[PDB]
Amino acid sequence: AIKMTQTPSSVSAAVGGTVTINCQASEDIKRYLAWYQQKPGQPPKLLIYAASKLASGVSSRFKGSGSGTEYTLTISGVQCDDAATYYCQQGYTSSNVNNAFGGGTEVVVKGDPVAPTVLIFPPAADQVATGTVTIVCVANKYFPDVTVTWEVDGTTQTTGIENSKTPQNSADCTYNLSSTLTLTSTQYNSHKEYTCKVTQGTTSVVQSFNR
Amino acid sequence: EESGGRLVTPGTPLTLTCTVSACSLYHCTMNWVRQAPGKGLEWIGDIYTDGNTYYANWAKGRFTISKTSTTVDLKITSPTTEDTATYFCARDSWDASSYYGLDLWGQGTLVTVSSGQPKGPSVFPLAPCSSTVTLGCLVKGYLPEPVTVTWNSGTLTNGVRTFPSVRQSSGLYSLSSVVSVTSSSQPVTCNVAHPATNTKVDKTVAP
Amino acid sequence: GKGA
Repeated sequence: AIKMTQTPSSVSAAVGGTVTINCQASEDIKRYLAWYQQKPGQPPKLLIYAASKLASGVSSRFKGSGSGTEYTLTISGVQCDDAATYYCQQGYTSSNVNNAFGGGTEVVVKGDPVAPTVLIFPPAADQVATGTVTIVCVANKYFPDVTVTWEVDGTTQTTGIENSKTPQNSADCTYNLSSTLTLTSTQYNSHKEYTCKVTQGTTSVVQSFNR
Repeated sequence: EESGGRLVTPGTPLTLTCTVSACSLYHCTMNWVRQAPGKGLEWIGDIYTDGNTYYANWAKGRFTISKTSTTVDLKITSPTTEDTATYFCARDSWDASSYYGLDLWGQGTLVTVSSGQPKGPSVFPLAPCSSTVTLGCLVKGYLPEPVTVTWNSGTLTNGVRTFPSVRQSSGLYSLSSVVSVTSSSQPVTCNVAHPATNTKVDKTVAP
Repeated sequence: GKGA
């Protein structure tokens, strides 16, 4: 079985830099190899076909190389628009395949650093009667990544939290983050102070409200 | 009317129709590809212009790919909760030296396999409690994906952020959409549609 | 064949 192996699993590049990511086949696939770019919520887009040829409309900042078992994708002059997950794929055979695609390589693009601001949204009045309450915190337009902490009456929360990050902005590389804390109505009515803390590096910002 | 998602109870076969037309070239295959939450692309199988079908080894016996006129289907023959994934179809081509890649892709379908009933969202307003203000709507506990969210019936698009859906530990889905507006703007309304339950919900939000 |  032809196994497709991509390395590294994740890589970061400054805007204007150059990244090279690798694709290894376990047997000679005779350059029957394609590369794809996928952004969240979209179908994959063909970038490179026949190992080294630019697919229709693809920027010549992308370069595919290789032969036999070893292939590479190189992005030169990286742009925020390149933040994506990249996949290689063998088109040599359909038979006895576990996956035609490699495992993917995540490409994070380092734009200008931007510190977050934070917003907290107390639960609307009609939530509590459902038996659960959902508090929403938003971290606005930031780079690099942040950590979010929820505190209820000063105590850090470790369950009931879901986070959802927008993909890097194709123009400025920044993220946005939704963080939601869900409690039972009994828990919510048993506590007073609800705080969302957003930490970037060693710098924290907070928003808070009292039930 | 295509919603972009499906809810199927375990064991009931699901058939998906590729929006990309069947191969005209002889050396060409139609392919099906899944992407489970947070995971990479997993090739399911392909169909050749001589009628022959191939499946990934894990997929053997779990799917059937067929062609009818110029339309290609995927049948998930006995769905399990592990078949919850986005599904794409994609077409490729090659000659004696060049693989031309999967150049044409269909839009993903958001498939959930679950024994739970279809469920429309509960929509709750999001308001802080000063030249700008950010308001929003929490779209909580629906099944299956997707919902669509517009603001002011689609006339308000600037300053809108709609976050990716998250699947709750309950198995239901939730998301939030927010919009930044001037402090003197008249109230904004969210319009939340869930085609799988034909529910449409409006919420008017103000500071 | 492919690669031929």
